Amino acid sequence: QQFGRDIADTTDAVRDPQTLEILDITPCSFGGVSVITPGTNTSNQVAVL
Amino acid sequence: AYTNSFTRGVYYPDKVFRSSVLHSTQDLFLPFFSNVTWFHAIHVDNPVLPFNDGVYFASTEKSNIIRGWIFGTTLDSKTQSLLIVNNATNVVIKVCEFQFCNDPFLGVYYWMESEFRVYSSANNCTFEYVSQFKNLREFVFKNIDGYFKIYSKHTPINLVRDLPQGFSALEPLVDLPIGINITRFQTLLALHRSGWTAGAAAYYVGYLQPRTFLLKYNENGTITDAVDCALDPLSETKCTLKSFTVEKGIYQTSNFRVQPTESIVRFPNNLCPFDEVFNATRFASVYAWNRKRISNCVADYSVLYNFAPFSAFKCYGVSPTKLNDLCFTNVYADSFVIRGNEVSQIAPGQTGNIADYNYKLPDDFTGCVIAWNSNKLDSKVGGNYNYRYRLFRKSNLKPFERDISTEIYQAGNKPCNGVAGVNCYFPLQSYGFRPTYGVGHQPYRVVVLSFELLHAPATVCGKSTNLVKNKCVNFNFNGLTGTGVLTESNKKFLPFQQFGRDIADTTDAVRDPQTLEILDITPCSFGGVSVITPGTNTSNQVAVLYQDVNCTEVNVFQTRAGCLIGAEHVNNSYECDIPIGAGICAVASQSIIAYTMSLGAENSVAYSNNSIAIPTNFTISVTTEILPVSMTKTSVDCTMYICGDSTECSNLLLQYGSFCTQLNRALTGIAVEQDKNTQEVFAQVKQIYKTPPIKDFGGFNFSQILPDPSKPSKRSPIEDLLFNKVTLQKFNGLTVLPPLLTDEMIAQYTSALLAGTITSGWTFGAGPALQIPFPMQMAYRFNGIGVTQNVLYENQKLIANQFNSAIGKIQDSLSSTPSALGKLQDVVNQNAQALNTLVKQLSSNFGAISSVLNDILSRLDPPEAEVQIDRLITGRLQSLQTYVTQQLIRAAEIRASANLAATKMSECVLGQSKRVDFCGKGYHLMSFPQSAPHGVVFLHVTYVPAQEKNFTTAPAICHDGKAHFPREGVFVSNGTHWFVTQRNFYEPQIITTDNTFVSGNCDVVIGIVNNTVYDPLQP
Amino acid sequence: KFNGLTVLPPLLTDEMIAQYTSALLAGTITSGWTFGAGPALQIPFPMQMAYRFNGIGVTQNVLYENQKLIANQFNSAIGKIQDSLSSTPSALGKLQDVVNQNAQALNTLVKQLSSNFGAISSVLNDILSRLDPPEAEVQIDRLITGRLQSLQTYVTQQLIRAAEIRASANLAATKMSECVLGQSKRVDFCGKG
Amino acid sequence: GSFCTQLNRALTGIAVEQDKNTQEVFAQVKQIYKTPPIKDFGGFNFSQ
Amino acid sequence: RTFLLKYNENGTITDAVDCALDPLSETKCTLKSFTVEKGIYQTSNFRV
Ligand SMILES: *[C@@H]1O[C@H](CO)[C@@H](O)[C@H](O)[C@H]1NC(C)=O
Ligand SMILES: *[C@@H]1O[C@H](CO)[C@@H](O)[C@H](O)[C@H]1NC(C)=O
Ligand SMILES: *[C@@H]1O[C@H](CO)[C@@H](O)[C@H](O)[C@H]1NC(C)=O
Ligand SMILES: *[C@@H]1O[C@H](CO)[C@@H](O)[C@H](O)[C@H]1NC(C)=O
Ligand SMILES: *[C@@H]1O[C@H](CO)[C@@H](O)[C@H](O)[C@H]1NC(C)=O
Ligand SMILES: *[C@@H]1O[C@H](CO)[C@@H](O)[C@H](O)[C@H]1NC(C)=O
Ligand SMILES: *[C@@H]1O[C@H](CO)[C@@H](O)[C@H](O)[C@H]1NC(C)=O
Ligand SMILES: *[C@@H]1O[C@H](CO)[C@@H](O)[C@H](O)[C@H]1NC(C)=O
Repeated sequence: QQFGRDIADTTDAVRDPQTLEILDITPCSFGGVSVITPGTNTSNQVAVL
Repeated sequence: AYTNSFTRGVYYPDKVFRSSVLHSTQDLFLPFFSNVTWFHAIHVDNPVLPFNDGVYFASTEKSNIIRGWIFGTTLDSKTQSLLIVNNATNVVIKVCEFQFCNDPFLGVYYWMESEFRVYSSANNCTFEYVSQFKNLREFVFKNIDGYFKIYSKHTPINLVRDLPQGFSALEPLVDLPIGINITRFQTLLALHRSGWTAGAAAYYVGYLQPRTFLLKYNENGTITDAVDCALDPLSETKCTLKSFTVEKGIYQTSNFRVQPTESIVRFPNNLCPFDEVFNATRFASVYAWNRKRISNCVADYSVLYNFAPFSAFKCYGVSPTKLNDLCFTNVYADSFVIRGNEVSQIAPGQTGNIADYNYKLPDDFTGCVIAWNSNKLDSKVGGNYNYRYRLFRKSNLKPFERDISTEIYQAGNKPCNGVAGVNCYFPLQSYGFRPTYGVGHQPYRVVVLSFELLHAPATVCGKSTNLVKNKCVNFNFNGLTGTGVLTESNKKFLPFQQFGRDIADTTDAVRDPQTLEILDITPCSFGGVSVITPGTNTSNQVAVLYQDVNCTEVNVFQTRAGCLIGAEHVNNSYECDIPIGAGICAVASQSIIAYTMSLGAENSVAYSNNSIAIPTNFTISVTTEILPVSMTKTSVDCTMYICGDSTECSNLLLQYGSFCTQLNRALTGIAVEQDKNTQEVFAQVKQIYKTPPIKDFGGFNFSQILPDPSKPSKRSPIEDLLFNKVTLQKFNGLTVLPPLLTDEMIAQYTSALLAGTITSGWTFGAGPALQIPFPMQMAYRFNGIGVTQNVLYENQKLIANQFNSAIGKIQDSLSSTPSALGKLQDVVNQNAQALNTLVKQLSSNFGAISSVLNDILSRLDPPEAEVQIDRLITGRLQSLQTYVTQQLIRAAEIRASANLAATKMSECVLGQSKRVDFCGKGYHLMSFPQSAPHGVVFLHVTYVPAQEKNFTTAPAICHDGKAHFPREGVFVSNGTHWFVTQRNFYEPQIITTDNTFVSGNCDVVIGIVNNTVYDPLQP
Repeated sequence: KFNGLTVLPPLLTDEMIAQYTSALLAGTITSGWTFGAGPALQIPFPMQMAYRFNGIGVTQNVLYENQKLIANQFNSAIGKIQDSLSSTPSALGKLQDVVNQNAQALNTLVKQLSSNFGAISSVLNDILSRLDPPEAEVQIDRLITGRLQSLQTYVTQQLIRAAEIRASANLAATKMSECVLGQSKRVDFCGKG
Repeated sequence: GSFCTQLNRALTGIAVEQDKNTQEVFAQVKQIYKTPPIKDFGGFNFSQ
Repeated sequence: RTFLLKYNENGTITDAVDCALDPLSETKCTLKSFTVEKGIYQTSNFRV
């Protein structure tokens, strides 16, 4: 085997050349950015989730 | 001979590693249980077999008689050949031109290898490679795109002969870029010296075929099992469901349609008058060449080669055959006589006496010229002076010009006054043909065909097949091309109508040429094929249903649903277990039986005008109602999902408008709606009610529904079992927002509702929770269902025992019956399947050169790559829009279910509902809510009559002339005395004035009996 | 059903649905609501109607004193039901409407095959025959995009109509359980009055 | 891809849903009840 | 002109509607029926 696939059609692991070892490939972190705000009247101070 | 392949010939399709997943791929595979040609090396044998797509080679031996294989096209020194050999040192793969012997082999001597008789010469040697019963060798040899692949497997097995019944996946062991075609295969054997006597071994050859295989990978990645989709309907069903084990049910796997057996072409049943032209008795002189216009006719230009005799013809446009396909508005036939040596002038681009002054073709002529010697007809002894040709003219003729003037040609400056004389010449000369002239000077008749194509219908053109009836055929009626069965028709077509059209533009009928009969075109029989199976776990027996197919196309049974085979039709009816359609359902007696469904057991009630049935006894039944409340709060990112980490696709996506904002907002709306649904169904209590530490509920036991402190999640055994029964990942652009309410918090809400209903009855729903003893609350509920509270108090122990027994049984039923939580599992499965399909659609090309965006961006320049990237962008946008629409509809269904669950919690748990069957079958007593993943389970406790007794009944009692009617309940007569009892329980009481009211007299009420109404005041 | 379409027969036939309806009618006229609750208890129909009168807050005696008048009114109303159904066009429109909508959806879907969607011709065979591979594939793709969009629109509209029919069927099942299998005290759920 | 497979799956789902709708609406009786042979219903007529 | 032709069982055109003759004919053409039921029907769009 040269590279591994998940249950879905995505690559989960690869056999790294130059060392013949197994490297797990994780989709690097991403996410939505939400803003906690009490309202412009209440405060301009906000938090970022 | 031929042996059974069993389940062998499966190899790893690629170097891709898969763990615990089923993968379906279409490659060259050896079909399961196929006939494999097996040969014995010993003769009391290595024939040359073809290679075709691939070869599966099996070897059962102990002395290694099979040492090698030979592949090639001619298997000789003439062409390059592939040779794999094992000379007891290493496996040698040589692509060279070898001259193999008629029986090439490796002669082993007394043991040591001594003779190598596989080849005599090596030529060109384009490729060379060296690699370093009780046993089984399995090999798969394939040649694709110039790469030759060898898959190998060693399996020690003890068997007398034939392949073992064991599944082994063949790991690829050699992959070589050979580059040459392989059409023939020959094995190499090790000849044992005694004169040769080969060892006793079996070598098996199985040809690979294009097959679709579903392979089951394990956690290690080994292929532990496989399914051949084309082997049988059950395996095709396993392939369709993408699962090795299928549950009982109907499954549509593929479609059966009958292909047309043969093609019929129908064309109308007058010939162009070419006989009148070529075989005319007289021909014109060339100076007065004749022109015949041909039109409105069909001509056979194939036989131009024989339109006349001893002809000589040449076409300057396309071949005479192609003239037969072609059509033209007009054809012109020019004809005349000239000398043989002048025929060469009747060609484009020629000059000469004839071309210049008699008959002139254009430089761009595309027609045909035909000429034949006419000496016998046009020459005469003494001279034929009829034929003339112009010798003088002041200018050349323009193409197709004709000049028949006979003015005296004035060659000098003196006038000719209309008479021939010196330098004044008559312009025509006769050929004076005589039979004794040389062939160059003999007469030739000439026909020139020119083909005009102007702006008008082509009325001059250049097959008819026998009609077949009631057979699926591809028909061509005067250019109408279609497929279907042609049958007799009763439609009276008007004479001008050629084909009949049914509503919505369908070709229903056509009138045939040469017969004028109207034939109805019924579309060829097509229908899905459904598979009746009791489930692979129960049995591998399978029935097949062809939908909407008559039983005339390949036990059988014809139903309105179609033709069903493999199940026996049985007259007697049973309850349906598998649906087929048309009122027919189908496993019994170790076979599949098809029967008409029985709607119910017949039960006629013994109605009588004076008879009643009163329940002398009752039972408490607990039923689960499982309702989904929410779906996984999935969220997609349109920009990332459609255009992956590339600016180029992002710029183009921005040209499509606010589609990605609309889709994202729609998914956000469904996620917020899911949170609102869960909050609405569970958070119906202003306060969190806590059950008392002492479970003194008058004998009622709630241990199965009250939360268990020992468990590390405050969940009751029933909801813990529900969580354990239902069983459920990071993608690109796809995330799952967690629910606003945690499972622990939802369970706490359910526990609070359960404590509130247990302690305060329905009062906590109305307002402040007012404590009331559970037996007294049960008495109020019994009064609510029309049963006097004394009935519960007299039977409190019996009711508590029944309630505990039912509560135990319901947890047993939930733990023992699968698909009880199937409604909750279905929504989770549907969400997961939609997500899986959406991720799978990323690998769809949608007409692009490649599915992956990086490849199409890297290999193509942006001016051309933009259209391919646009095809992918539009395809992914359409796919995401479809997924969002499916999710929106599914969320609407989930919201309706959640609204129903909220209403049921408000009316069945927070209160006692008099709505029939709204909170479970029977008179509703109460309901207990239980949390479940994305759902709520309602345990409806209901009162059901158990023992029924007949009683003679009177609407009223006649006492002293007055009619008495029961204030509550009905009058009953056990046969000696009359009594008054509640309708839902048999508790007879003496007729008194306090339980009966007097109305009117006895001469108005119909069907009343006389009795004594005991007045309590009288004694 | 001539253009790749199919109409699967209903699992319950006309006669079997009629048999279910007949069983429900017999249960109501012989046991009142007791058959819906559980075992069918034989009940005199005048007495069952008397208790149904008691259920709406009218004493049982009023029915017995007026049994003949109630029976005459009930028979007259039942007779008027046939006249109302047979003499009012569009009375069955609520069912004919869905039947027509499904028929119209199928008719438009098969009429969309006659559409070109910008291709040189609607017919696939002639354009495949008269066009070379690298432009015929573009025309075929354009037709496939148009036909798939038509099929998806039809499928989505059918799904929405199926959701509407699912809601109507849920209401019908609830009405069968509350009005037919029992007596409903929620006003206007089972008719005015 | 499986666009038409999704469409066919959805249509199969709606067909099964129609079957379920009819079964839920009409099959609300465990056993088929038969009307008594004599119509002695106290003057009420159910022949229609 | 656009004409709605009524072909009988014989295929003979027994009646026709001129879709532009009058608003009633426009309604008949829009409904694709020779008889229109009582009600309001949208036939075309008026633009200046
Ligand atoms: C903000 O809060 C104040 C007081 O709580 C209220 O009057 C006002 O309507 C709110 N909204 C805005 C936009 O000021
Ligand atoms: C067609 O020609 C055949 C003989 O060639 C004749 O039998 C048949 O009647 C003709 N059909 C017509 C003229 O419709
Ligand atoms: C097969 O069904 C039987 C009962 O019919 C059950 O006991 C068994 O666990 C089932 N096995 C599987 C693998 O589903
Ligand atoms: C189906 O086939 C049977 C047997 O050949 C025949 O009797 C029957 O009429 C056929 N039905 C149709 C609709 O063709
Ligand atoms: C009523 O039925 C229950 C359960 O079948 C039984 O235990 C009880 O003894 C019965 N009571 C009478 C009075 O028949
Ligand atoms: C309720 O039933 C459970 C069954 O395990 C038992 O352990 C428990 O003691 C019972 N509770 C009462 C109050 O009897
Ligand atoms: C009927 O009831 C009376 C009074 O309770 C009783 O004496 C008699 O034995 C009962 N008869 C039968 C047949 O049950
Ligand atoms: C019931 O019908 C019978 C005839 O079968 C009659 O004799 C009796 O008086 C009737 N009783 C009532 C209560 O209507």
